[PDB]
Amino acid sequence: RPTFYRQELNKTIWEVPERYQNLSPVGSYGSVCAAFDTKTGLRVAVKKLSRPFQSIIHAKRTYRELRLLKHMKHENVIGLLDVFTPARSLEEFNDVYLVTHLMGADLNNIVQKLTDDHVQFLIYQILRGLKYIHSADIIHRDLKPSNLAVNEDCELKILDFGVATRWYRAPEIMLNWMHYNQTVDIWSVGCIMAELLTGRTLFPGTDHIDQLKLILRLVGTPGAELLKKISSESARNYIQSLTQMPKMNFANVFIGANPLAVDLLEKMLVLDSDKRITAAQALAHAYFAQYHDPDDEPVADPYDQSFESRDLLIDEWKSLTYDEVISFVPPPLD
Ligand SMILES: Nc1ccc2c(NC3CC3)nc(-c3ccccc3)nc2c1
Ligand SMILES: Nc1ccc2c(NC3CC3)nc(-c3ccccc3)nc2c1
Repeated sequence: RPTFYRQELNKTIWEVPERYQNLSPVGSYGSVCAAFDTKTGLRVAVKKLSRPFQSIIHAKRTYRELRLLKHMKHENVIGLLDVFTPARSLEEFNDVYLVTHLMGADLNNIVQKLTDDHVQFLIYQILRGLKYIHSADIIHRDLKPSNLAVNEDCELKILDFGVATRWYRAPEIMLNWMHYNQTVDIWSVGCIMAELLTGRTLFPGTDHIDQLKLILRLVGTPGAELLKKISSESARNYIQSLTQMPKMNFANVFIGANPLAVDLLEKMLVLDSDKRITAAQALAHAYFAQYHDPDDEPVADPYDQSFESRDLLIDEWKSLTYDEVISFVPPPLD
């Protein structure tokens, strides 16, 4: 066990290993401090979870967050440098702190007027991380510029938790489809890419009804092939009742963009999610010609999501979390 030290940071009592020095609050789910990690000489983010075990729901979320972070080992996905608690046993375990690399800024923070070459590289790395995430049978579901961290070097990582979420949300989620799949995240990337190319939010809906309206304006109203797959009578009838909007020609919307970027946008922003390009397929698209390497786009180890279907007591989730803190193995130095 390391020596721990205590301090007050903007209302909170932080108790951290001596390893982490010069804590400096950066934002407040829980709050975050920048720190110097004396073990590596790198700046790190230390996140103290707020009330991690205060309900069955908080408790399972805490476990979920730790399981996910522990799993991610990819250059374009946030990973866990450390997890620790000041507690010496399960019985006094009440606090969890998570340590990750400190990233420069978020993609929202860097959006003024982006060059096509920057767009290629940034979207490439998003798709590379998503390939990896999706290969674990995980759906991010909340991809938006504030959940993407970027270095000054333009290196990007997808974050679990860092502008309205809805603006980036696939139409099938707004419509409450229970069986939406991983291409919801490709929809989101499409929305992000469009925004990077034009400097404007592609769909700034004021709410979900407005959001779908703006969406169908561009992608047009569902064809016969999509309608016959919609299990909800009310939703199909609603969809079918709207004024028929033809799909816009994207060349006439993203005027002057690289035609390859326009073409990839066409394959991402397909209304029918069964026809949307996957992350793995997007990577091989011609737009990423100067970056794509089929031998350096790895997939993830399988991830056991079976706890998701379990209903456990608070102390059991809390105990499973403690087990995960105890079994944590630091990533290799350098
Ligand atoms: N195989 C599929 C493909 C796309 C689907 C989709 N897409 C949303 C219209 C854009 N929506 C729905 C659905 C089902 C119940 C209630 C509301 C929506 N199902 C879909 C099934
Ligand atoms: N007359 C109707 C009948 C059904 C509807 C429905 N059905 C989905 C199963 C919930 N969803 C929506 C809607 C519209 C915009 C954004 C999100 C959802 N509108 C409906 C309007």
